[PDB]
Amino acid sequence: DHDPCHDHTGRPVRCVPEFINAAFGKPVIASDTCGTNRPDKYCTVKREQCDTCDARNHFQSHPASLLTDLNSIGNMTCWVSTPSLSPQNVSLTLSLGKKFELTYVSMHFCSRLPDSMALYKSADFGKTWTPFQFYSSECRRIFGRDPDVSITKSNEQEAVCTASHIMGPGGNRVAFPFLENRPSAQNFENSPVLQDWVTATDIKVVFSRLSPDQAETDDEVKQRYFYSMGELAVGGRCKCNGHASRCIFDKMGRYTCDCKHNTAGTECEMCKPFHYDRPWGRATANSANSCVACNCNQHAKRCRFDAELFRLSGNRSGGVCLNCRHNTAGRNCHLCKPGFVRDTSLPMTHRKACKSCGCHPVGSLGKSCNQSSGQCVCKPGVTGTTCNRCAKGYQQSRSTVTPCIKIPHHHH
Ligand SMILES: *[C@@H]1O[C@H](CO[C@@H]2O[C@@H](C)[C@@H](O)[C@@H](O)[C@@H]2O)[C@@H](O[C@@H]2O[C@H](CO)[C@@H](O[C@@H]3O[C@H](CO[C@H]4O[C@H](CO)[C@@H](O)[C@H](O)[C@@H]4O)[C@@H](O)[C@H](O)[C@@H]3O)[C@H](O)[C@H]2NC(C)=O)[C@H](O[C@@H]2O[C@@H](C)[C@@H](O)[C@@H](O)[C@@H]2O)[C@H]1NC(C)=O
Ligand SMILES: *[C@@H]1O[C@H](CO)[C@@H](O)[C@H](O)[C@H]1NC(C)=O
Ligand SMILES: [Ca+2]
Repeated sequence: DHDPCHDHTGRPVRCVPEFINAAFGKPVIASDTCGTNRPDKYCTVKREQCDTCDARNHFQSHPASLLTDLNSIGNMTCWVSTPSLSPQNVSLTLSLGKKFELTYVSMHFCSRLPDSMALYKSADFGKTWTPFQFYSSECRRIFGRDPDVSITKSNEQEAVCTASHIMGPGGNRVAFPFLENRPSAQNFENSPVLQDWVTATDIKVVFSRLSPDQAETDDEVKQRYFYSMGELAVGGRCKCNGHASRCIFDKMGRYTCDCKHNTAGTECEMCKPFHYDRPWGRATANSANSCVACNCNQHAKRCRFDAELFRLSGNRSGGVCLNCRHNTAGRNCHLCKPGFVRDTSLPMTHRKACKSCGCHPVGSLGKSCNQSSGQCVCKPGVTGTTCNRCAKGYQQSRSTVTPCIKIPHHHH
């Protein structure tokens, strides 16, 4: 149908997947959920209102799945942690299944806004995590960071910690935009540091403290300390480096880019086989940086990119063909192997572009012949196109070093 990766004439152009809420309809894995072991009373103030949380009944259950489901206008389904007068180390983990480039992470809390939480991302499918924003009324003591550290050109990946969520304008909704206040934001397409900043395969929210212990048996106030949230939204695009308009499931089940521009890899981050004439690049407004096919004059199955050759060509071509067949030779299989010669009547792409020199081994000095006329390298006294007969005045000797000696009594 419509390929947004080529313009109406067919020229390659930059293309990106559509911007989505990439959290939506994906599992969130909570470290703790109320009503898991036994019913649990929890209470929220508005007058105080208590409910029972029991995971065995749908009307009483608050699983993490509620975080990325469809919400009704006055009916927000909320996940709820287990009431404890000592709540901490409670985490939510979301797998995107694929690298995305993220614009924002939004959290819509239900009861109270948590005092201290940390946002992390992974870019290796959960193997490792780095922070990217903190929230706390005591950044220094809790998270070992100064509050509201200024972002300069020399710390654009700063993971800021702030207490400004507390009476913030979003109320119970907290949104972190990845590019806000980043100096290189307007130069994103030429900012590897920012391109790294916004790349993630997973997100993780870690809650450390509900309140600074500033907010009747203890079973009663226990029913007020709990984490609770109804909407986890992660806005971004599937990362394809400008070389795909959509991501798909291939026939092996992998979620991956629908790579265009003769690229390959799950992120279109390398060139396809036999497309190694130019270095890979990310597409930009100026140019798609489409990978370029090697030229092996129909004589080679594989090729490789040689960077120094590319730099010597004037940054034009850099593919080196591998194992040229059919007695061809050269980095483009554009020449003839030693002992062969360019059959001019056929094209270089023909399976018989290079015909044997046919040089008679005894009368010639080398197997290789004149690449233009085919004439072989004749020893003294030898003549012929392939140096296979003695010249006038010479006669076949016995030695194979000098097979033609002068004829005695023959005038020269
Ligand atoms: C918020 O939304 C939920 C989910 O309902 C869906 O979403 C809303 C937005 C709307 O689009 C609905 O049409 C959707 O279905 C509401 O919960 C649902 O409420 C209705 C009416 O009370 C209830 O229907 C009865 O179901 C009985 C059987 O119940 C059991 O079986 C179901 C199927 O296995 C389970 O899903 C259910 O949990 C029970 O275990 C049946 O005998 C009756 O004849 C009705 O048909 C739905 O089952 C119920 N879905 C649930 C609980 O998952 C919320 O409604 C609120 O909660 C329930 C418990 C009542 O107290 C409601 O009166 C109350 O309003 C809704 N909250 C709002 C609107 O404030
Ligand atoms: C929090 O829980 C994890 C998972 O068991 C554990 O590895 C970690 O040590 C706990 N505490 C802290 C302070 O990280
Ligand atoms: Ca919800």
